[PDB]
Amino acid sequence: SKTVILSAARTPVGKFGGSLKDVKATELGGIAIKAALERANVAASDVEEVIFGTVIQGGQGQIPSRQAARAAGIPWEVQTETVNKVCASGLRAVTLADQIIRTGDQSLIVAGGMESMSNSPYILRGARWGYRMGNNEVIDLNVADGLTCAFSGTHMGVYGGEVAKEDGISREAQDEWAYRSHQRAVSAHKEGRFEEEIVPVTIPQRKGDPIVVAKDEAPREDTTIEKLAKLKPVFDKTATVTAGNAPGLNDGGAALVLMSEDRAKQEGRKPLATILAHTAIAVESKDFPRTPGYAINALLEKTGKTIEDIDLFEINEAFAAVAIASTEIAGIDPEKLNVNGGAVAMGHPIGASGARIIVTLIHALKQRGGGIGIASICSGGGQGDAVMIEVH
Amino acid sequence: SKTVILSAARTPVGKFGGSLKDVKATELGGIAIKAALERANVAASDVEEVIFGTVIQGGQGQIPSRQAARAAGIPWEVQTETVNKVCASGLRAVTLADQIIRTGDQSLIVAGGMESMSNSPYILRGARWGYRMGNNEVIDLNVADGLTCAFSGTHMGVYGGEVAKEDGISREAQDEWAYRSHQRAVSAHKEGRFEEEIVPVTIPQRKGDPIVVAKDEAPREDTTIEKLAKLKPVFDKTATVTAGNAPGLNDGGAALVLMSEDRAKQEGRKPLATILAHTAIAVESKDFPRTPGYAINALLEKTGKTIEDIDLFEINEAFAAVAIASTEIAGIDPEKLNVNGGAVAMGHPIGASGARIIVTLIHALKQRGGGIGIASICSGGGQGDAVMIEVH
Amino acid sequence: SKTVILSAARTPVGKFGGSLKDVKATELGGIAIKAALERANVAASDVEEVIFGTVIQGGQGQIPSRQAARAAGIPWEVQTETVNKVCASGLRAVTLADQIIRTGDQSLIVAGGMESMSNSPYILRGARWGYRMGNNEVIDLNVADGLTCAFSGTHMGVYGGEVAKEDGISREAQDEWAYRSHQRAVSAHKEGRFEEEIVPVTIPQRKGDPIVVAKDEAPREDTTIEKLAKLKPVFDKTATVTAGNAPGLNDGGAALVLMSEDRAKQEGRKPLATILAHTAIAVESKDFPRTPGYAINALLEKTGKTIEDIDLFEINEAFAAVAIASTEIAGIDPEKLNVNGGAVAMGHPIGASGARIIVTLIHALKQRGGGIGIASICSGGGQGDAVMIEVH
Amino acid sequence: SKTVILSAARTPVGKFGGSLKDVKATELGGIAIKAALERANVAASDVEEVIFGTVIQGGQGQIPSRQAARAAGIPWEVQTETVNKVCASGLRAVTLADQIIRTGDQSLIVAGGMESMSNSPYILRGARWGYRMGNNEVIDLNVADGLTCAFSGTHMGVYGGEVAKEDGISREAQDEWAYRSHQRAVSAHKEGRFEEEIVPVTIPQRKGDPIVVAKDEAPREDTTIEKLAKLKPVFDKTATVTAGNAPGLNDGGAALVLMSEDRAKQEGRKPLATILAHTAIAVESKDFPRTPGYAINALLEKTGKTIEDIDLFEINEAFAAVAIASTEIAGIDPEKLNVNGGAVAMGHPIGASGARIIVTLIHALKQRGGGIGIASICSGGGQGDAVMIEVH
Repeated sequence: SKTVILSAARTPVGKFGGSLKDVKATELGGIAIKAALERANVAASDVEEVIFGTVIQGGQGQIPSRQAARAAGIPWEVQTETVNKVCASGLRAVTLADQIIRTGDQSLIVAGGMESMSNSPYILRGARWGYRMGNNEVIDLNVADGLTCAFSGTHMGVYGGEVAKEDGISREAQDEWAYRSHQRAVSAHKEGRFEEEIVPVTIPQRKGDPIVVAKDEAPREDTTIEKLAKLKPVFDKTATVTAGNAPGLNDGGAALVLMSEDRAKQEGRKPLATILAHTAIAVESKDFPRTPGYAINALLEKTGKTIEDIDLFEINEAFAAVAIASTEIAGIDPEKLNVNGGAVAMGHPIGASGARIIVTLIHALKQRGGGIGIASICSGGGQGDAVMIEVH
Repeated sequence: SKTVILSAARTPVGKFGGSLKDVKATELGGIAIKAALERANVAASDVEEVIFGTVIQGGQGQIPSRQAARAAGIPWEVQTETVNKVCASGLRAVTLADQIIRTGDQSLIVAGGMESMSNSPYILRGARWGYRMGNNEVIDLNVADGLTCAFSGTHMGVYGGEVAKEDGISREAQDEWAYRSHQRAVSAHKEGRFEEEIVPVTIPQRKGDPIVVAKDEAPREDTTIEKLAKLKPVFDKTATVTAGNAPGLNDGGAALVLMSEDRAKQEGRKPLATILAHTAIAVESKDFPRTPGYAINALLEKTGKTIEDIDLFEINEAFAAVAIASTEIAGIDPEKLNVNGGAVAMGHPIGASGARIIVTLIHALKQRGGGIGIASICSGGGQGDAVMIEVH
Repeated sequence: SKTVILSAARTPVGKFGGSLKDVKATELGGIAIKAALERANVAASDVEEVIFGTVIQGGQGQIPSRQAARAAGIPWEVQTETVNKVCASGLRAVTLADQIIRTGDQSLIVAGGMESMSNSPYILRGARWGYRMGNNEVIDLNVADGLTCAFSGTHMGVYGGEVAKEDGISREAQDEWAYRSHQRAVSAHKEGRFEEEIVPVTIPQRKGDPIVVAKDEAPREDTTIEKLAKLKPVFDKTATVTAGNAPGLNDGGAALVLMSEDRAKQEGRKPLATILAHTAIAVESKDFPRTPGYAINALLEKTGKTIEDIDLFEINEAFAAVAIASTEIAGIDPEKLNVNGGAVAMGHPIGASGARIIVTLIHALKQRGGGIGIASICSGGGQGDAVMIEVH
Repeated sequence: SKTVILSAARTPVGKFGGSLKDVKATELGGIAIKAALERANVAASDVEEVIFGTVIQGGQGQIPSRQAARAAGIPWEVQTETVNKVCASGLRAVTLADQIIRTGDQSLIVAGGMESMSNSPYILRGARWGYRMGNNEVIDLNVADGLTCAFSGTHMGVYGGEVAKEDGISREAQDEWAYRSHQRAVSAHKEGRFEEEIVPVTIPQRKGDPIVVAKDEAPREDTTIEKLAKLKPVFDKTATVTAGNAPGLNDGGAALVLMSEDRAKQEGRKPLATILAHTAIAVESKDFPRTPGYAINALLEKTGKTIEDIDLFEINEAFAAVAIASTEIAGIDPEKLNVNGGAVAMGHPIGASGARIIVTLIHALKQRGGGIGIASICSGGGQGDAVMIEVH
């Protein structure tokens, strides 16, 4: 009747063309799943279902979730499906696992998300039946399937900047949040607050010692307000959104081991956390950046809780302006938001981020002596999802 | 509270480059969803979730389930996700909807699947970071993401012929099943047995009046054993699988409206069917054609039923050899299998087929005065899914 | 000290994607060369040099002239080079052969041109070193290398329409010339005036009798002023140039056998024609359509002849407006211009047209009892070439 | 009236993806032409014709010779054509200019060649009319149009290794020649023997000051027999040709200013060289590496000279084995061959090399107090061209 989280692991997040560029999305998923199973002390052969999110499926091959499962050493006999809720994919994987466990149909599920935006292909839409004559387009699949609205063709970053302008969020407020996101991510790394959650990625090397990637690539200790203030708007000349106050494109994987509260008791397992509730809302595509505060308010109404009952928040930083506006919409103390840093500093590997923020939330709550947390994420197409957890 | 099915609708299935070539997958999904809502007498704004399957997501744009929902006239405020379980996607959308309704989290869900194999793009894996020198491959995304194993690169048709050979299923038995599949589909079309389930597709033209597609394109009244016996093996020169005794590539959409049994009773609705139970199994990728008989045997074990308790079966005809072998494994009377024809005749629009066979099963049971049916489908990667329904 | 033409042959001209679509440019060249050698009664092994024009060389393979030579049965021991003077390529092949013969370095040369605009590839300019991110272009090589200015990117048809507007050539005058070009080409075919020059193309057929293409595909007996007047401008909304009063894209080959006047006497050969003189001029790229009248005036000044000394003209119909304006610039009786039709009706297979108009000129002069002719052609990049011949 | 050479200039040769990667072929041609005009003290507006070679024309835009002419500051009013004789293109441009000047038709021509193998595109042969289904090839245009036989598809390097084997030229002899080619090119650069012929390329930067490229990139002072002997065969596992004893792919331009002997005397010019004679031969495509010795023997027969009458030779080093074998066939003293290095060290920018070896021969003769030289080059498709010059 309730689902517990036994474990939660994430790869470091790599920059576009960076540290993880030679690692497939399914291999990043595999690494995070394998670490999650080891930390849970759960046998790969006892997993009943693998539910995994990824957005840019084109060119990843049949059922990417199954490739991630096999790369983790989960046997062929374990069922799986791949889910796509754009930026929310990795979080909806976890909330679907919760719903299936709650039916009693399964009691042990691996859920999470992966993305290698470095490795997305280019596509040709007219090569099958023929262009016949005239120049046409060769299409960046990250842009076509992940970063632009299927209805308007408008970049997600244009919508982020339109919402910041309508919310009255200044360029300077966005840059101050970007600075604090970097400084919190850098401090979290240096002070050992990401050592527990991260599973390093080992990349075999011809020349000698393998490359071990153990640190988030994108956070910068030398970030300053003065440097951020010099950047030009990146999606729209009239706007306040820059390369500095919004995440770029990234690579990463994250995974959680979920079990029914009953089975966990029977096996003498101490859960990392309990899933208390989740909810999702949907709006027009252009309003997607507004959804995290709305999803939190809906989840508080559903659970009969208020904002003061929550110890920590993770709101995925799709734009600095989203963190800022969600604060005002939900009445959140910013000191309780994204306390180890967020996507502006860390990156937004879109199919992974929903799972990545839950991994981060669990460890941040544990670091602060446990309590109630909410993870909330907006997604392309106009959705918002939120999950409430208790860390003991 | 069990889940009931209020309505079930499908487009006609088109041939590759055929009658539905100018229609997007998401538009075929929209047409099926809108027909299912009208037949259920359900307002589009009362839908609480859309769960939709599609396999070749590359180039379809952000979250294709959302595109299909909007094309049906479902408002922005309705949540959605896109699921990928290769050939089983459209059936897993339905069984996930059943699981979510059984939690009480939602009471009214649209589920189904879509595919436009005619409109899948070509991809370039090296165009992003450069080929540097030497010739390389321009890749058919139906082949890369749908029709070849992610682990070996082997075509699904090679695995179908390998299993047919190991099962001792002759070329002649496969051609006989292919012939009966065509005769049954042609007879169903001619005798009015697909009129109820089909929603015609209207295609506006660059010239005069719109073209109305109201019939499955692939079944052939002129099918003969003589022609089938002359065809060459298509996937492997030593093998028994041909273009005639296996489906080719296809386009189509299918959708069902699901409601809690309690909400249906509350609104005074007469359900079209009840979902009794479902299960899934998984094996090594190369064994995928063996799964439908095993999924059926597992589902009977789970429900404490025997093969004699089931009135009709729909086993997706991934190969004629899968229908034949599944019959032996589950002990099925072939007169109760695919009685209005199956994929060898009708086609295999991969992300839609799992929903399409449920739509067909429901109507085939209604045509015999109701009863208990099982729909079972194998999928790329080595999975098998089965659902048991009751039609009143 | 003078060059004679022993023979002159051309394939029919095919429409884009039409009758010759399955024939490579080098095979069209081969067919025209082989016919020219047969009609000259010259052994393939006695040819000393092959000079062949083609504009869209990309994807044709190493030295296309050598492929055409070998397809004609000319042995490996015969030297060759491929020339590119855009639309003038096939004519400059012949005038270069004249210059080489005049040195005494060679005495027997095959010259002409070929083009298969049906078979030109598409290209990717960034796939080698990588697009990195963002959408880019897949490029029609006919557009990039043949039909647009290398300096401005402007289509040749935009320049044609700007020159017609500045010369004061009406839409109605252009349509009247297009009508007369069609009616003259249709009459030439029906009345046997193209039977001598054409070598049919034989395309082998699985099903039975081969396809023999023996007729120019594009001329239309049902062309009318009323039909032409309804077309919309095709390169530029403000312009008078349409799909009807300018050639499209085409396929074809043409070839001439050239010999020194001395060797022809020694071998007892009756030349078809003598090359008297040639010249070329160059202007800015946008003024290319002006050049044919200027080239004719320069060739008359060079030879001490006047317009009344010339019996027949061939001016390649790059636009109907070019034929009309060249008439006024050179003082030409239109009754002596393009008398068997021209490119508006027949097509413009760009690397062949310069050779094709010389083939046509020779046979038209022969039909009218011999005399002096000039062939003149404008070319992309701003050039004009003219050659004066005598048919005995 | 013979033809004289007033000036001869080349860019440095760049490595594939190296120092000249950001410079178009036509810009390298322009730089060489402008330097040749300045060194000849010839006004750009007095040039009467530009004959320029380039092999990978695909994607370079209309008539690349015209682009190179305009980039040099030659006015629109100067006629031009682009020539393709594969590897011999830049040399055939020069010998065609000689032939045209010998007619008296023109008295002042710029000739030469260019190639940017770094910037050649990739092509799609089926994108126009459609792939329909199945994977296909994205094609490197350097491979398709420059480096493979149009008839067999076999790499030029397979033919070079086949001829080396049949000629009995050991792996060790080829590596010894490779070593001497590097030592000679390095010594020529260090001792000032390329300062006169090179025109540096200035490349404006997206950052600070322009980069000046003034040295050939490919020669290596660190070349050893030890390293050469460890390399694996590159084109064929049984063969003796490696990445070390054959040139790779390269970028460069070269240009010469040619004038009638009579006009040079009239203007009181001191010619840099006189063209005495040239000839060409042709063989089967697979025999192309055998041609330079045969072209030399034919040119000696034509001029009534013997090998003892020639002071220096430039034989383009298509393979080290071609230099060695050509030496045996013509009876050349190797101390008189490629004395400032050759293509194994310097690179093989295919459409420029034939002009580049003439530029180098002229300067190498001037450095030894003048005399008679022969430049000889083999080319893809089975040709060999040789020109004899006298430097005063």
